[PDB]
Amino acid sequence: DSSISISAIGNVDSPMIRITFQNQTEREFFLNKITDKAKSLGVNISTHPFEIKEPNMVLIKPSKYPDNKLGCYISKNKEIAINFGRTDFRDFVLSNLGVGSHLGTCPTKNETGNDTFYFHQENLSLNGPALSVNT
Repeated sequence: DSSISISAIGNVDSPMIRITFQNQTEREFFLNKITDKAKSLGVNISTHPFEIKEPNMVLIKPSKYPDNKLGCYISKNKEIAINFGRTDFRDFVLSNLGVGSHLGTCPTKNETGNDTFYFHQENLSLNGPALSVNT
């Protein structure tokens, strides 16, 4: 069992993604991948938006202009959105979480929102039930 749980949590102003792994080693495996990828793309994730929490969790913290462009926010049509800075970084993170593009909207490379994933409302809502991926 290497399943991952994904929830949207918090409040409208400060929404976050909670990613829960089966154990700390699986969490570390994921983190190593994304930190390695971000550095190559020049996306600065040194302290934002990912943050570990005990046990077994990685949070994606809120975006907040001007402090931080990356992170979670509620879109204008009430979808849970995540800004990843660069389209290749978005695609990499989603793939390595087992979040298929069919679960939301993933604007392509040269489109507005190319850096962002939006979950369909029916798939994920704020303080709603979790999704199980990589099952």
